[PDB]
Amino acid sequence: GVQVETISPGDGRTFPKRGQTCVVHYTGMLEDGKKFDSSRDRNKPFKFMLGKQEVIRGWEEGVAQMSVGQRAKLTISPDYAYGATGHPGIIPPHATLVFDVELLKLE
Amino acid sequence: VAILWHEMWHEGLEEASRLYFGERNVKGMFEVLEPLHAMMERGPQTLKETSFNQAYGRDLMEAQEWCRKYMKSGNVKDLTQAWDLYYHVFRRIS
Ligand SMILES: CCO[C@H]1C[C@@H]2CC[C@@H](C)[C@@](O)(O2)C(=O)C(=O)N2CCCC[C@H]2C(=O)O[C@H]([C@H](C)C[C@@H]2CC[C@@H](O)[C@H](OC)C2)CC(=O)[C@H](C)/C=C(\C)[C@@H](O)[C@@H](OC)C(=O)[C@H](C)C[C@H](C)/C=C/C=C/C=C/1C
Repeated sequence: GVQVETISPGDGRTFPKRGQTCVVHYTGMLEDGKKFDSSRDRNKPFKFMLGKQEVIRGWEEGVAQMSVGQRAKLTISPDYAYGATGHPGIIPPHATLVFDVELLKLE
Repeated sequence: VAILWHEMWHEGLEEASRLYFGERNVKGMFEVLEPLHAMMERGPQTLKETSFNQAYGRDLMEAQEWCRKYMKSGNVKDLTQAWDLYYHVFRRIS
């Protein structure tokens, strides 16, 4: 599935609802720590609407159980991410992904 | 048919990103995008096409260039640079 490990706690009550827009900062890396993408390198947050299949399942289920302010470590199985095909040239086949993602606010 | 450039690029980009990101279809991605870039090439004929062009014209032309570079290089990195610009214009059109 996806494992969620807390780095810094959120307020414990403000969670995202389906259809809400989640504003996050993320740094993504392969399980060996090789970074492939980071919103912090760009200084601008990432937005996506929850429960719309805009993002991979691991993000949908992982971020859903985070509360505002919380910085967590998402360990995502290839099943909840890019699968056997992966993403050609970027993410290899059958890759477990690790995202450092902080839920900044809900809109 | 008659279509606003605002609307044409919105649905066009949604389609292209579905095909590339969702279905791994880069050939199909080129199919939907090329017509929209061709329309821009003949140039604005209304006030609404003129204002759209003034706002988003440079970004779209630059994105087409990164697609063009991908074509020669094989560097998937060049396609992502195109989509960075496409995402940018999309989220302003919305
Ligand atoms: C600069 C290049 O940057 C890319 C993102 C890169 C690509 C490669 C990835 C290593 C990565 O580096 O992200 C990455 O770190 C990462 O894996 N992410 C991005 C951050 C959120 C988690 C995950 C992800 O789900 O990406 C996903 C993943 C790649 C594809 C998803 C996966 C779930 C599927 O359900 C869906 O099927 C279609 C496609 C990409 C996105 O988050 C973007 C925003 C969203 C989409 C493309 C689709 O939802 C699309 O649907 C038609 C839309 O509705 C969008 C809004 C329409 C507009 C026009 C498209 C804009 C394109 C934006 C593209 C970018 C910013």
